[PDB]
Amino acid sequence: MRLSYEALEWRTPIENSTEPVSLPPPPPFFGQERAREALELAIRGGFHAYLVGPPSLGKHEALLAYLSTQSVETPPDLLYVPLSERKVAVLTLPSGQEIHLAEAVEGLRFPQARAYLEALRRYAETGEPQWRPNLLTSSSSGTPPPIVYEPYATAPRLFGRLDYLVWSTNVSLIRPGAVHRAQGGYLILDALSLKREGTWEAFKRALRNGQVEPVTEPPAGLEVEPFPIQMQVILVGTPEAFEGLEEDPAFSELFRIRAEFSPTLPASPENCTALGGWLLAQGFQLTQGGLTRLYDEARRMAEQRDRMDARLVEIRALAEEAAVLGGGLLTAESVEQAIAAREHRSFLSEEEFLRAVQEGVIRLRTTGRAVGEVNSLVVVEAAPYWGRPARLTARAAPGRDHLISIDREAGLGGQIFHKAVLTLAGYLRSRYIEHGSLPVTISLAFEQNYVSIEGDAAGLAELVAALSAIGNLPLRQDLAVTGAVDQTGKVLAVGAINAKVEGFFRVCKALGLSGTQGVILPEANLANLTLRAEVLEAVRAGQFHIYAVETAEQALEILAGARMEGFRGLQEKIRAGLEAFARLEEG
Amino acid sequence: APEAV
Repeated sequence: MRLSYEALEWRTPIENSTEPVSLPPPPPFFGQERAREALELAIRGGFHAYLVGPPSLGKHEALLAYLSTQSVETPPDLLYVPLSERKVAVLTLPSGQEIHLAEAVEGLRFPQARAYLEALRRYAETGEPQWRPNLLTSSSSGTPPPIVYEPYATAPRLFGRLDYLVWSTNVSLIRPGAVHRAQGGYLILDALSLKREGTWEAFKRALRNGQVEPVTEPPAGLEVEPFPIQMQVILVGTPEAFEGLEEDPAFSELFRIRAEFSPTLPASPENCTALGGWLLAQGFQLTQGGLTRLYDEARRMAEQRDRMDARLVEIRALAEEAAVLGGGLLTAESVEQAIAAREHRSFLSEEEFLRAVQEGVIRLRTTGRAVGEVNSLVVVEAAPYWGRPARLTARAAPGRDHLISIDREAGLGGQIFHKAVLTLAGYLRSRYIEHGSLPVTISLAFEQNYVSIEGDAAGLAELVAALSAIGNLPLRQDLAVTGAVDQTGKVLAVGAINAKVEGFFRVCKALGLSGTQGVILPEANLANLTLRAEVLEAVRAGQFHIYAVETAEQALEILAGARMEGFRGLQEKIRAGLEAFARLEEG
Repeated sequence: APEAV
């Protein structure tokens, strides 16, 4: 099927582009119901939790805002009291009550502070010439609760520190750490910091056994008693940051509540609207057209017409660059030009590539017809992931049912690439059985490929090239091909479909558009096509064409300009090539 | 850089 411009258009119409947007701020965790409900359960139960999702989602900011609105009983006074001259314990009194027990002490009613005083009893008995309590923290309301985010999870920052007054130390030189500041509230840490700082094991001991030991230096130290920890801990990281941790059975025992962010949201008016109020709350001066373009770029970032990228921080960053190009104002134009300027800043590699193609240094065809050749499409695996055409050839000779991937044999192709070649072999052997095993040897090459290549998305290009070489069928060179194939010859979805289409358009444009150029791709990728304006306009102009197919043979038909049947069709030509190859091989 | 199809 031909995809009309109307079928391809995906962008949101803009009405009144320059009108200022006025919208209220959405709540924390909008569109992230799963994670919000997980966290509510952790708050309700007192459970420790972990927040998981890809980078730049705004997980930390959403979490601090959600915690900001909570309420808890005012946290107790928190202090170190000596039980000895080499021993200390961590103690809570009801809030404020510290300053009174301190002044009573500062002399020379507190049922909780028993052991401190008992043990505070023989300077008189021996003239025996370091003793007053050490307030770590206090506060006036548990609303908001204590919220301590410590991004740098070293032992001293987690657990506090012993200072040394020349060498001596005592109860009053013990400084608190994040764990101490987070009591009666929330401690937030990054999974990655716990790993990198080597503090995961000591952090477990703190939570499993109440062992919280201030950091010392390798003279003579104070013993610090364990203490019942009163805090909720929330770890933050990516799916991958957590896999180190999840191989420790203790991780699951301690961190029961998974709060997982989706990398995308539904592309809905409600989510557009929420995006708008969020941007306004961040301080942007936003116009309707500016909101619309940012929303649609989020859909394009997701490569899904019906979903949008949920990475609020990436959206904000693009908006910040747009705001500069609009002189402080976030407009449709400013966003389109921020996007263009990102591509320009990263375009050197493609400009070198296109120049090499124009010069004939890389040999590519974008017009005419040839047997056993086709433009497939690849993506370069360095950000921002440009797509390019790659010339592929297939050559057929009389022989013993061999399909040879030259790139794979030379060590350039990977396991999935290899798998796609094997799959085609399975299709071809079983599809053409009249001569027993296939009387051809077929060799496939990515002609100017010098790098490792991986994936199954050249399967369609390979199979059509192969059928073309078997049948001596000239194929159009103005249509590039992308698609995976299964053993039955159906065409399957591929990735990076926008970059691929746009990459072939870019080469066609640099070599001069013929008016008949285009791309054959999987029907299964229709919902991923969120093509840039320039390709859409070319397709609207009849200057570029997109075909969607379900089977390999459908692709061959388009490329060879005939049907498989209605014989004089392709199938009889294919069968005739195979008979010719079998006569050369046998007789 | 390596390439994906």
